[PDB]
Amino acid sequence: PNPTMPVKGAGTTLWVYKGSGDPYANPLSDVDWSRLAKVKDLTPGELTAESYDDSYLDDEDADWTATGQGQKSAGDTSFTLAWMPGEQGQQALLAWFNEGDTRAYKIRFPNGTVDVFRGWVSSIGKAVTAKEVITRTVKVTNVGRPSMAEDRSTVTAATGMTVTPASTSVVKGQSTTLTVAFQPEGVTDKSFRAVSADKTKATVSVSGMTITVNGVAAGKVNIPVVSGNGEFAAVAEITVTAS
Amino acid sequence: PNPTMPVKGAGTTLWVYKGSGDPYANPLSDVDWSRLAKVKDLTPGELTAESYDDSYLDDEDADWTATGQGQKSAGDTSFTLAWMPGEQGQQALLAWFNEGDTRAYKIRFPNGTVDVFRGWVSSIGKAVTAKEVITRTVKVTNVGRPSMAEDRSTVTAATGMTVTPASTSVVKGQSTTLTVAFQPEGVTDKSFRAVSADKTKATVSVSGMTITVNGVAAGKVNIPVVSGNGEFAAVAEITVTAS
Amino acid sequence: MKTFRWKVKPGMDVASVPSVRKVRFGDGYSQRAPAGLNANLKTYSVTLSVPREEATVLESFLEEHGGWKSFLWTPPYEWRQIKVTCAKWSSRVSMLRVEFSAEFEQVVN
Amino acid sequence: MKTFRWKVKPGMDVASVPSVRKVRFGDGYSQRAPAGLNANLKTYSVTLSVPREEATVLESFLEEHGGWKSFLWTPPYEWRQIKVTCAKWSSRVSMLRVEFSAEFEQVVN
Amino acid sequence: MKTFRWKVKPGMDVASVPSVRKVRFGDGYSQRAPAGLNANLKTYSVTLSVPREEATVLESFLEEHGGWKSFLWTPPYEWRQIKVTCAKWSSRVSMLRVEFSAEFEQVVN
Repeated sequence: PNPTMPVKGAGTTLWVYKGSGDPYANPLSDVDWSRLAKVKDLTPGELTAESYDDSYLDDEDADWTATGQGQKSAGDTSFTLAWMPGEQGQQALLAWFNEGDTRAYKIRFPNGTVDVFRGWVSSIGKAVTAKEVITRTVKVTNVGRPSMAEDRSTVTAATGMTVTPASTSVVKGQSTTLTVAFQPEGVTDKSFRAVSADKTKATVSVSGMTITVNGVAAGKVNIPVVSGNGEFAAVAEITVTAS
Repeated sequence: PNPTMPVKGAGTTLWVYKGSGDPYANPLSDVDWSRLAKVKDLTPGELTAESYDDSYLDDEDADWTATGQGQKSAGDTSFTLAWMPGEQGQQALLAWFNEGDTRAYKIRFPNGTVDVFRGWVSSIGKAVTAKEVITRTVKVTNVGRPSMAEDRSTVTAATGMTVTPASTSVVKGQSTTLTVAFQPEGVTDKSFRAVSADKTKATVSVSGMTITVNGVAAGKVNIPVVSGNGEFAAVAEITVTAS
Repeated sequence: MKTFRWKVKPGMDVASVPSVRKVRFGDGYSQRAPAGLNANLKTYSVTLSVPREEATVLESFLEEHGGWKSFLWTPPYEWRQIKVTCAKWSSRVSMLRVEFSAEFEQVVN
Repeated sequence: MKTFRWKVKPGMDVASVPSVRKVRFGDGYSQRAPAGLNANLKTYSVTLSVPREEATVLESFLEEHGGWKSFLWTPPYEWRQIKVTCAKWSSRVSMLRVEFSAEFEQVVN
Repeated sequence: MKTFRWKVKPGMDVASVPSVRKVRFGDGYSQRAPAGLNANLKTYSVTLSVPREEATVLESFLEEHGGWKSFLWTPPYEWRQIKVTCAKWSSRVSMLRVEFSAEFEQVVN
């Protein structure tokens, strides 16, 4: 469950809220959530927006049209799933359609991250064919703003900038390793770059979360290492001998 | 990179502006920019221009219609990229869509060229299916005037940077200055940034080629200076006395 | 100056409405006479579209004439120079162009 | 306050209608005079669109003059500052914006 | 009761039309005075959409006030409590909802 790398999207599940608390509060817990099993496929909502004209006569440079973002919509979420009329959850789905109330429903992704929306049923279909299991197709029109998985995400910048260099001699044809700790009390979410100070006696390669330093020419060389936008940095000095 | 010859197009990078300056000034720099990694598909918006009628009762040769260029619009830039909710640049994307402000974003091609637009996110989407990576789909509506790569047709490429510091004692209540020679035969289109290697003994402020170093605490302090995306960099040393 | 030197849009209206002396009571007999000597003077509902900079010149011309002070004009209808006055000339100022909507009532004096 | 600062988006309507004295003689002849002594005033049918929070400021500014009183404004037509009075300023409210319609009449006062 | 406690639809009109004393003959000099003391009282064209059951409560409120008997109201325009009266409030009764179209003329007494 790494929410910083791409995922294959298999194992995603779907639930509908059946409690009375705050669905947006704790969507990680599936206590008061009824699962819709046998989900054939799912098309999530499309968060769109409408534009307002932002062109005034008093403006200079009237050659290019200008706009601005207005209200935003939460789109419709569709999904088809195996038709099981005797299974509770489908009965709850038809009750949701008939009563027509606005209810919350969450989608659990195979990252540990969830996406909970809130809407009402606007379509209940069904495809009947031989040699293929009967499917029930549902469409939910969403209202208001939903809680994306990027809302529950957290960042950490606890200032743990540590640089451990080799700080030893290197020779022609060999290389040395430079290490940068990315543990501001462990958790981190940033990036960094490193480069030599001359590019005439030594070369650097920043990969594998390490720095490979190659002494093409002898002498004293320096390597700045700056993390992120420039929040923190360090300097390493490496000696290259004639031998 | 040969902008005078056709190029393939593998290695196109999308970036968004998090700085406060003018994004159109130096788009080549990646200093105040954040990369949108894992781009599955890209489609830059097409510039268009409406028409106005230009036919008049008085003119002859009325058998053929006439028209003239109206108002230009920078179109809609669309891109689908792998869904990584927990990495910065995608939470920034969702914040950009939610707030609705008009930020700048640039596209860098394997030519050393870059197209920079200004716009706001108008659509945010998802595509869930087993055996395929979950893809977040984004659409951006551009406003105002775009700065296409054809505007920049000179680029002197720089290829030179040196820094001479004071490298002398700094007393409390007084500050020193650092000199940065960035003149490979003078003409340049390239800027820099500098940072302190410890943030305790001395603090550096960089503005308008003026780098002021304050010796907050006594000892030997290091100031790395890196220019542009990280091709050139160097180190300066400053001594600070308690008295 | 004394000559409208601008070019009008295709759609332009030309009303005639001649002035005659007509006598008829109820549905009975009717008698018609040509009334005045200078027949009908027509009326040209005219529209123009000019860039935002020529608007000042056109409006300065029209406001200098100011309802009175007829000027010379060659309508593309009959291509014959006549004398006209303008009294309304409203304007609509779009982002890049401005559209004048005016009326030209032909005169004699 | 004195100066109108908010901008006008869509393309206003500029109406001139100069007042003249006109006498219609007999067979097609006429007599025309400028009636007044000082130019033509011109009026602007104008529309603003402003966020739901700036609408209160706009309404307060337009109320502080209250139909009478004149404020300075530089129309995006001739780009010369003039004195205007507004007496309608209707306003339609929306979800995130408010759209104002008004008739600014230029006055020599 | 004494407080309109319903929520209005997005599109709502606010006309102002201040009352002033204006003196002007022909196109000559003009004089303007602020007439009364309580400036302009505006006018809110308001529309509401309520289910078919709350229509009875809303109409009972409006008909109990019955043209006279101003009530307190907090418009989402300036968010400041005022006193208004309603005189027309037509209604359109759809299959599941009803739509009230009413006018609120702000008063003082």
